[PDB]
Amino acid sequence: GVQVETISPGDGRTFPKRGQTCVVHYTGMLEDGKKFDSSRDRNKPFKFMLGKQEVIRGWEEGVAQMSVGQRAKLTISPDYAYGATGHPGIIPPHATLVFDVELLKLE
Amino acid sequence: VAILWHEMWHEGLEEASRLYFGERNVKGMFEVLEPLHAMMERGPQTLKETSFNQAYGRDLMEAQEWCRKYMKSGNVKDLTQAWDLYYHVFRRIS
Ligand SMILES: CCO[C@H]1C[C@@H]2CC[C@@H](C)[C@@](O)(O2)C(=O)C(=O)N2CCCC[C@H]2C(=O)O[C@H]([C@H](C)C[C@@H]2CC[C@@H](O)[C@H](OC)C2)CC(=O)[C@H](C)/C=C(\C)[C@@H](O)[C@@H](OC)C(=O)[C@H](C)C[C@H](C)/C=C/C=C/C=C/1C
Repeated sequence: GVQVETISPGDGRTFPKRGQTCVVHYTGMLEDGKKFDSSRDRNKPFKFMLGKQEVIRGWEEGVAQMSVGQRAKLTISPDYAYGATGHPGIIPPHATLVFDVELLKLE
Repeated sequence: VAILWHEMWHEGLEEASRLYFGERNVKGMFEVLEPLHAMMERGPQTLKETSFNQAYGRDLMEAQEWCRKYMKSGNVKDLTQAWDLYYHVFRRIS
């Protein structure tokens, strides 16, 4: 599935609802720590609407159980991410992904 | 048919990103995008096409260039640079 490990706690009550827009900062890396993408390198947050299949399942289920302010470590199985095909040239086949993602606010 | 450039690029980009990101279809991605870039090439004929062009014209032309570079290089990195610009214009059109 996806494992969620807390780095810094959120307020414990403000969670995202389906259809809400989640504003996050993320740094993504392969399980060996090789970074492939980071919103912090760009200084601008990432937005996506929850429960719309805009993002991979691991993000949908992982971020859903985070509360505002919380910085967590998402360990995502290839099943909840890019699968056997992966993403050609970027993410290899059958890759477990690790995202450092902080839920900044809900809109 | 008659279509606003605002609307044409919105649905066009949604389609292209579905095909590339969702279905791994880069050939199909080129199919939907090329017509929209061709329309821009003949140039604005209304006030609404003129204002759209003034706002988003440079970004779209630059994105087409990164697609063009991908074509020669094989560097998937060049396609992502195109989509960075496409995402940018999309989220302003919305
Ligand atoms: C600069 C290049 O940057 C890319 C993102 C890169 C690509 C490669 C990835 C290593 C990565 O580096 O992200 C990455 O770190 C990462 O894996 N992410 C991005 C951050 C959120 C988690 C995950 C992800 O789900 O990406 C996903 C993943 C790649 C594809 C998803 C996966 C779930 C599927 O359900 C869906 O099927 C279609 C496609 C990409 C996105 O988050 C973007 C925003 C969203 C989409 C493309 C689709 O939802 C699309 O649907 C038609 C839309 O509705 C969008 C809004 C329409 C507009 C026009 C498209 C804009 C394109 C934006 C593209 C970018 C910013």
